[PDB]
Amino acid sequence: AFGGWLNTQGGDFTNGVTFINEGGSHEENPYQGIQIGVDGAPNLVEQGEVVYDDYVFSDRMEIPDDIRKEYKLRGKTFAKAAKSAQRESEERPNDPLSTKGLQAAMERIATAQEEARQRKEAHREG
Amino acid sequence: AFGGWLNTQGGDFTNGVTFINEGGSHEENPYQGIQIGVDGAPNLVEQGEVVYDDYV
Amino acid sequence: AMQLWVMEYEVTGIGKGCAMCKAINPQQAEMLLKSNGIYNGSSYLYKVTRIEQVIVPPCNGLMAEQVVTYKDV
Amino acid sequence: VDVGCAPDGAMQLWVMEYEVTGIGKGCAMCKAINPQQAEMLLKSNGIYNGSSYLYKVTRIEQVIVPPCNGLMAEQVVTYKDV
Amino acid sequence: TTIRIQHKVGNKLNKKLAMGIPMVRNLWMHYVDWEVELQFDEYKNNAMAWGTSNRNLNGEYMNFGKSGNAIKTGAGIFEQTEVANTMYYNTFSLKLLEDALYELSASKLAMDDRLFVIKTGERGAIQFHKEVLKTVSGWTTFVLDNNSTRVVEKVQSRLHSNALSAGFQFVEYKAPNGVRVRLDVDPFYDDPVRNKILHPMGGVAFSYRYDIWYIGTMDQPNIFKCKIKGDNEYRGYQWGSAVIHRMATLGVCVLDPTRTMSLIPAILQG
Amino acid sequence: LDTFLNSFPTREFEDDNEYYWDVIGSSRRNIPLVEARDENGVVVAANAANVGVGTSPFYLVFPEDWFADGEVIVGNLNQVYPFRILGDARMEGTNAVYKVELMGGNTQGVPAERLQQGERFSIEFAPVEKELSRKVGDVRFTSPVSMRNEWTTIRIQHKVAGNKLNKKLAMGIPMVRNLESGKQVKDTANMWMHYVDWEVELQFDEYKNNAMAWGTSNRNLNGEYMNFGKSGNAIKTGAGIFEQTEVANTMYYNTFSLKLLEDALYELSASKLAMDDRLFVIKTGERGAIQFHKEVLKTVSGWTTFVLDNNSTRVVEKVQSRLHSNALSAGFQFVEYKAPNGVRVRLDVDPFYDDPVRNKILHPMGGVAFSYRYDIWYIGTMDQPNIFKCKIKGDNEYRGYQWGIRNPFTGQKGNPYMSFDEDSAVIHRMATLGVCVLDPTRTMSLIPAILQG
Amino acid sequence: WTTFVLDNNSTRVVEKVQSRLHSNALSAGFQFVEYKAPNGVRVRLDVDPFY
Amino acid sequence: LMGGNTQGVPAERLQQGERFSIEFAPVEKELSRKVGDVRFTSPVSMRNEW
Amino acid sequence: ADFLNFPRQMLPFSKKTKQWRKDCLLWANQKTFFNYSLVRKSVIHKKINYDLLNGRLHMSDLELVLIKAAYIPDRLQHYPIMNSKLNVLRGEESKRVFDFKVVVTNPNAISEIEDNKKNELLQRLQEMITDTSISEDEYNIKLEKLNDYYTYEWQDIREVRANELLNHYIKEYDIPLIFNNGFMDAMTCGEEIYQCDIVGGEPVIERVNPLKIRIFKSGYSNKVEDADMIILEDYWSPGRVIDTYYDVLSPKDIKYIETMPDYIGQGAVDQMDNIDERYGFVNQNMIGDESLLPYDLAGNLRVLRLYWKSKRKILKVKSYDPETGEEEWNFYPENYVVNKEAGEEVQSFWVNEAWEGTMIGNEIFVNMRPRLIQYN
Amino acid sequence: EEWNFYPENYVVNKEAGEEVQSFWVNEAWEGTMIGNEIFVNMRPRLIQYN
Amino acid sequence: DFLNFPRQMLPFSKKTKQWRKDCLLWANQKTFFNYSLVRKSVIHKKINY
Amino acid sequence: IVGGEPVIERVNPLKIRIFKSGYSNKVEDADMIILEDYWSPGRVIDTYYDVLSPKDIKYIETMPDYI
Amino acid sequence: FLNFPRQMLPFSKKTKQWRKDCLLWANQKTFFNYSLVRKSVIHKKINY
Amino acid sequence: MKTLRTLKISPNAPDINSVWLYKGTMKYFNNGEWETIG
Amino acid sequence: MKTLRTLKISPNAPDINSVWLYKGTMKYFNNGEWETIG
Amino acid sequence: AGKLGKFQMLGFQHWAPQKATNLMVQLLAFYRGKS
Ligand SMILES: [Mg+2]
Repeated sequence: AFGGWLNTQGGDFTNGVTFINEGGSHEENPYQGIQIGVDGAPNLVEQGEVVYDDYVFSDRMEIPDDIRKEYKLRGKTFAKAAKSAQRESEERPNDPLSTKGLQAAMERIATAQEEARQRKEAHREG
Repeated sequence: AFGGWLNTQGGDFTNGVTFINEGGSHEENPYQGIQIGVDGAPNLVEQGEVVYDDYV
Repeated sequence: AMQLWVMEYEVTGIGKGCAMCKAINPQQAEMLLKSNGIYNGSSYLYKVTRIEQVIVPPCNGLMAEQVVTYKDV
Repeated sequence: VDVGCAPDGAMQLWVMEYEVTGIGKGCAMCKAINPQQAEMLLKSNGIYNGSSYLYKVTRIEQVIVPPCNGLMAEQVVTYKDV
Repeated sequence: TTIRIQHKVGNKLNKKLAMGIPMVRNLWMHYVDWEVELQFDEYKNNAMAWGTSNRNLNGEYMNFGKSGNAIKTGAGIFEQTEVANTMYYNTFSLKLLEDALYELSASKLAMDDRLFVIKTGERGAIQFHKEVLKTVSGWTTFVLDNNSTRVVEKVQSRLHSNALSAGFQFVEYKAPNGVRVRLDVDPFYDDPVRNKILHPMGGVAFSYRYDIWYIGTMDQPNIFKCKIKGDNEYRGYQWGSAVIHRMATLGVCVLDPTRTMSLIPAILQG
Repeated sequence: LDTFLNSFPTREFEDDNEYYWDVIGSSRRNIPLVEARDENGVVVAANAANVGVGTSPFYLVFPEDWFADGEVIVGNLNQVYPFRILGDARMEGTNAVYKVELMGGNTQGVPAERLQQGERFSIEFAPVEKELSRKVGDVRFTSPVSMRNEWTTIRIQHKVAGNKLNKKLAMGIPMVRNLESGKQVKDTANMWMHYVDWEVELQFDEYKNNAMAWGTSNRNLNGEYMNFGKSGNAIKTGAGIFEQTEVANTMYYNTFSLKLLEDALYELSASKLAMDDRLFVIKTGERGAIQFHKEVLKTVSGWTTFVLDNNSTRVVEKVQSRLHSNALSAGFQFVEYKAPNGVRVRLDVDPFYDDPVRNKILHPMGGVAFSYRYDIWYIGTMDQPNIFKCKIKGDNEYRGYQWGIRNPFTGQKGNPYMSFDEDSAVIHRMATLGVCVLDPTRTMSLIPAILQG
Repeated sequence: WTTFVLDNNSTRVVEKVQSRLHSNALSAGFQFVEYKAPNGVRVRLDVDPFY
Repeated sequence: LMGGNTQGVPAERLQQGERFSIEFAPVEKELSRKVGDVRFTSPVSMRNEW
Repeated sequence: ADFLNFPRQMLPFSKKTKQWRKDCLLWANQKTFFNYSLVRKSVIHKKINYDLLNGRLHMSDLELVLIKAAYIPDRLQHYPIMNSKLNVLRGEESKRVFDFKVVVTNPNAISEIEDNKKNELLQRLQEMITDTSISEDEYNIKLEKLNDYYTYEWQDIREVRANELLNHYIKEYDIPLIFNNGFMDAMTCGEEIYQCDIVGGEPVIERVNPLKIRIFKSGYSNKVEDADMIILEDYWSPGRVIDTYYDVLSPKDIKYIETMPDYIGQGAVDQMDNIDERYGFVNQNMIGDESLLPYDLAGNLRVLRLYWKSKRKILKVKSYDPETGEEEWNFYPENYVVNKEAGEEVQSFWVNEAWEGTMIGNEIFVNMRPRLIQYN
Repeated sequence: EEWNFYPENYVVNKEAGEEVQSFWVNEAWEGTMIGNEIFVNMRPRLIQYN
Repeated sequence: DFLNFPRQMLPFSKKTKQWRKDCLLWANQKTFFNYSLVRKSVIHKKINY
Repeated sequence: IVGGEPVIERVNPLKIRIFKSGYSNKVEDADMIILEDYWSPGRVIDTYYDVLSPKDIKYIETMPDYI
Repeated sequence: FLNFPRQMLPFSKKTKQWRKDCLLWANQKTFFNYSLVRKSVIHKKINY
Repeated sequence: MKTLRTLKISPNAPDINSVWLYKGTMKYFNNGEWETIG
Repeated sequence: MKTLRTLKISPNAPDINSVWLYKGTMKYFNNGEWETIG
Repeated sequence: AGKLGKFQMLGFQHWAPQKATNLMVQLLAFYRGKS
């Protein structure tokens, strides 16, 4: 399926990043999403958003330029930013340094998404 | 990282002298320094100062 | 496979030329020019004018000279 | 091939191009002991050895004799070059 | 077309041997499994592309085999594509190429699909540069500057601060009504064993050949290689001595040869 | 000169004997024609009629048995006159004659002008029928010839008295050292023997590096060595870097011309190097770059179809100064020529070419004559080191002292084993060394003729 | 119209293209499609395959 | 004369002012004996007054 | 040939693209005429050793020959008196004891880090059993199943697993036979080599034929592990290349497996279409009067695996614990940005990385990537 | 995520997130020829040693 | 010599009964090379037996 | 110490130069011991990864291909 | 250099070039030892 | 027809698109030959 | 070898690097003097 | 505008030291056959 997985030498080796494709958007899919799990119980995602460690990187927002220069992002979207920092550990899922290189880089795009979320929430009420 | 260490033969050998660099002063830092330890609990050091045996 | 032959030829309408072959008799040196020369597709353009063998015991001497002037063209 | 000439004993064959300044270009073939001697034969035994300063030699390249038959060297000075 | 090879012998040379002697100033074991599978690989490459038909207009073959049956050989790529839009020039001129490409495109092509890729040799790419350069030399209405063409640009060098470069090559010409004529080099036109007539401007005189395959769009391939389903290549070993037989059938097909235009120098004809 | 020699790698060898490396050509070849005979064996001349007029057999005499039983070979006009061979070669002594009829449907015959001596013939393919087909064709191979080089053994010697063991230098003038650079550097070591073994490893670095670079092989045309040592054996010398590089691409000149540097770097790498592999980087002197700058300046002045603006070449740049409100500067140089079809030429001025201590002939345009020499050391990539420094595995230089009662170098007072009875200590050091250039055709040079070859 | 120098920078008659043959590869070609006469007149074209 | 040279050096290369420098000091393989030697140099000084 | 090198390995990981890995394998196919090492004999010297044990006398080995027809009036009969000596030693190696157990070397050395990782395990086992047990019916059964693991230790759990893997696969694979054939390769070559990798998701061990492994770039090491570049060349079944590589083969590549025509594209043809004449030259240190084609007359496939140590840029990062004033060190890849204003200092290192690749036949380029089993 | 291996007859259940990829794998087949006119059991071998 | 077997990259529908019979008329009267890569010849083994 | 941890090797007796021992049967009495070997390029980077400069990695990288 | 560079030094004068001049000496003048309790290398190599 | 912009002072021949000046005579390139002015 | 891009019609000598045009002549700078053509 | 002979191709009928390189050397002064 190639999305965040390396299916070589007979086995299914992953780094944790969950590329969720083939669904469609939340309005295009009749189930309003993918429903990856029952935990909120309807955890719904779309064709673009990507999950690492139960944190969903949304594909609908964009990258503000003040949030781009600090934390040093590469993509134009928060989902596309996590789709670039995993490119080392996509081909090396079992490495000790690429695991630490992934968990550190996914924590930056996590805290970059929350600062864009908190700034949008503060600007909407104002 | 070369500050008071000898990273040689794959190991990290130090003499205890800790070069607390690359952060900045107490005023230009957002967290007022580097905050190496919690003991007064906000124990702050800057880019220039150097500690030995918890004496700065 | 015996001797060496230095030739002065004149390509008609195009210009002059100098050459050097290795042949047993100087008619065969014209064969190795008319068939292996640069004007193979126009092999009738060669009009050779002087063939002389490389006679060694001088070993310091010109064997072919051919200048092209500004008034010949 | 120990005939008795200056560079180590063997005969050396050279191809020379030039451009006679104000007159045109040409080809030249010579046996010589040095490539300096090859351009001193054009200034001595050439066509324009009287006006010896007009010879501007631009290439002096050696021919090595092959084992068997074949066209060794060729040089064309065409009219549209001149 | 059907081709066969053999070799009477195992890793060692045999009676057909050649030596290469270079002229400098001071003057293993052959893998017979690999030369037979290479010099039959090139027997099929010459049969597919450089093939000749030996049939009448009456259908009869003319050349008979060792068993009395007729040798069936079909035409190659360079014999099927040399039946239409093929010209033999003595001197290259853009007056002939920009007009032959236009009348082929004034009567066959719409104005958007007029992209002609000249697949030519290496020395024929220099011949295409110099004759576009003489065409630009006669465009005296527009003066050409280094600001647009940039034949003299600035590169960084240690020797001088303001250090220039020089060099350019025309590789395209755009005739009126949108005839865009590109250029690339196939390496097989400079083939020193196959091409024996030498051109006066350096090369092997087959490099100076311009071939326009792929005229327009078709909705299918025009030129392709034919093959038999299953496995059409054979092999065989006859032991005494050991004779490494191989046999194969092949074919090429040009559906519309009026959709292939070629320029050959006239010294390679007749 | 030593920085230039360390830009080449080093190979390790087992012996000091001769070493050889074997070069190879192609397996594909065309064969020149000798003679063509008609149906009954009568030779065809140029003023004759056509030969294979009604698909009638005829002959082709070739100087070597190269072609096979049922192949199709072609003349100078490929695919127009296809010649199917009939039967194996009949050997007329060394030659080979084939029975041959036309193949590609030709019903008028081959012209008599297409069957002359000198015409080349190459194999295309070997066709058969569909039914009851018999064996045809053959397979050809190719062979290696060898190249050859050998080694050169140098030596040094210096003698001091035994009085100089710990002789302190009371420096009236400060004692200087000779550097490898040529500079006299100052030193402050008060002992004399520090300036004795430093000038003998200065000098041994100068002896090796002139033997590796500047070599003269003294093997004769008859394979003999005429220069004999003091003991009676032959002093054998192997070629250096600058003798192995000139054996293939010999080129000499008086007047530099760019048209012959560009049409000879394209003749050798015509269809053998790819379009990205034709970067030819010229090593030259400082004055060789000025001569190269003028000839590109003379070349782009012939490009009259283009005009060369100030706005792009920037030969008159604006500068700021107190003398004027809009003050100008001036100066330009041509350092790169891009030939047609991917060939580029770049200048690398190296300080080795301008050394006036070894280079003594001056050029008429100033500077040493060795500055105007253009060398393209590396043409393309080779998959193995083309130029490398041959060094023997294990032959460390024998530091060897014979001495008497004192040794001023090692500093030994009192000797148990005496060579002789005098206050002396001599150094003897010697090195067996050579170089090798595998492909001197991958290296194009351009030498001024005033160096006299 | 020799009163005006018509340089190649404005018309882009010869314009640079990217090919594997050369790092600085050039093209050629142009076509006059329109001629604005004096006093308000413009002359355009409409090339029809009917003609 | 090394380099294998048989026909000697011309007499126009052997005149006054022709400069000569050390290249190297070659010996044979079997049973060599001592060659070559080592050179030294020394500086100068200057002066001034009031 | 006539143009290649080994590609530059001091690159960032983004520049090691699909062609760069393909250039490494196309270089590996060049070095197949050659097998030279500092502590190995030649392949001809090894292959003459085996055929003395398989009953072949090569008459060009014991003397100069001044034949090729197999008759003792012109040849020599061979009498296998060496086999009965080596068959004693491989009959005894089977009968020695095979109790190869993962042991804790210091079984009374329990640390706080070994105490922390044990508590993370039993908390994770406690988190599972609340989900599996449905409202106290078998929660008291799952509790007593893990109560006896409170007396275990962390080195005991890791020794239980490491023995539970080895006890199963010695009894499944018959690993005692593998080392018994590999002993026979060691008394004949002097070289005993084994490969362990993952195929089909399960681990496997196989003895490498010493006539088919090229151990490059070692440092007079007795060990084979210390090599930088290993090429394993063999002729596989077409079923084995789908037994191994089914999950990475494209539908283009299974048409080359099915219909397999002769090719010359394997580095023989250059970019300017030149054919390389030094491919059709096999050596005589590698073959003799007793190898590069993509397939065999038995209908097999040539599979060429290259293992090379590429170089990787990593970063050594010095940070501080927030709670205690203790410097700490970590290793991060080159795409890690250091969080300054935390005292975070960085130094960049270049570091080995085990890369692999596989060329099946002439076209099929498979598993060109960093080797996912890094023996870290 | 969980992985399953289905034959080509199985249609992909999209809109629930199923991504598919198509592999070619081995299959043990069997057949018997008795005499020359009897052809029997030309089928996949029914003991699949999976 | 090569083991020319029929085409196996088919869908399961196109493995019809003539295809299975064509795969099984590949085993009748075939002659091959006498000894395989790891096994001696049959005329060798019958001499031993 | 190699790789942070202790390691033990046996030394090839032909590839060790023991200087300045005073007629002593041991080797630890020596004042100058030189071990010259031909290490692999992978063992240079195992042992000296933290002390090689990026210039020195290039010299390991630009070494000529003697395979 | 003449001998091994002067070891009777203060620790601050043992700079980057003093250590390199020591190590360059071992590259050059350390091949020939009159070992007092060892055999020659050519003698030991014959024994192996 | 053909517009020339350059006048060269050279004893040798210039390029064909530039006017030859040499010691008192003027030549210009027309129809493959050097046509003199006088 | 010495290009003269411009031509200046003036009764005085205009410049070294331009071609002087008078009534019935056309002079140019050569050998340090003005040489007329024809 | 002229060539010069840099190689010559003859048949075999027209006719151990240490090794510098162990592989063969393809010269530039040779034509290479074209596939
Ligand atoms: Mg056509």
